[PDB]
Amino acid sequence: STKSIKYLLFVFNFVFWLAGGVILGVALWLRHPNTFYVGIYILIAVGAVMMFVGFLGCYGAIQQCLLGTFFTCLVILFACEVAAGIWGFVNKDQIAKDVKQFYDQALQQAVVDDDANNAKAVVKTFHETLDCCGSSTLTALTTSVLKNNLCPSGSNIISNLFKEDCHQKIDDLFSGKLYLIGIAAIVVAVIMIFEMILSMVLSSGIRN
Ligand SMILES: CC(C)CCC[C@@H](C)[C@H]1CC[C@H]2[C@@H]3CC=C4C[C@@H](O)CC[C@]4(C)[C@H]3CC[C@]12C
Repeated sequence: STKSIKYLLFVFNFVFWLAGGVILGVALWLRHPNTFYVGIYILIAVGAVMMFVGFLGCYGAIQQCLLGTFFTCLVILFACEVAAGIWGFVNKDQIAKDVKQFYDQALQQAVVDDDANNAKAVVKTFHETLDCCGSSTLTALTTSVLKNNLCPSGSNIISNLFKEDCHQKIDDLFSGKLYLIGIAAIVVAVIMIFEMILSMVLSSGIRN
């Protein structure tokens, strides 16, 4: 094949193959009162989908069924994104309250149970991503005074009583910051159609 743009897809999907394997491997590490595990299995499914889809896309450099299956994977994923996009939009508070309950159970097990490497890693990343600590402003104090290894960066104890907690940012992420999720969703939508067109171009180009 003459076109090197077909050769680009191998590197692009191989990134998501390793990312799929890492996300799958990290999700299994977090697996190591079920709502916290309910959110963990979503990461297991996401990590497994990105692995086998990233497998077909990456291994598409070998050049077929393999490539044709990869194109069908992008079509079904695009239709499920539309379904998850419209439904997730109309139920924006349903998943928001579920992210709350996920964060609440993760924070409880991280503070009370000191041997919970999974609960700490989840809440710590939630803290570094949202600049929060504790569920309520009272939980911000209990976490900062006791389990300060969870609060993000060098945030002191006094700085958490005035800052907004995660139960404020989780809602603000879904309410005011829904434009951010819309961007990320469309970004996934435009890279799917871009890989879809480039997949049938590769199939029409590999014919020699
Ligand atoms: C389970 C729901 C509610 C959470 C959202 C899951 C999303 C973020 C996950 C699940 C499946 C994932 C996709 C799986 C396959 C591909 C094709 C690949 O070439 C680019 C990455 C891409 C497009 C992944 C993007 C992220 C993805 C869409």
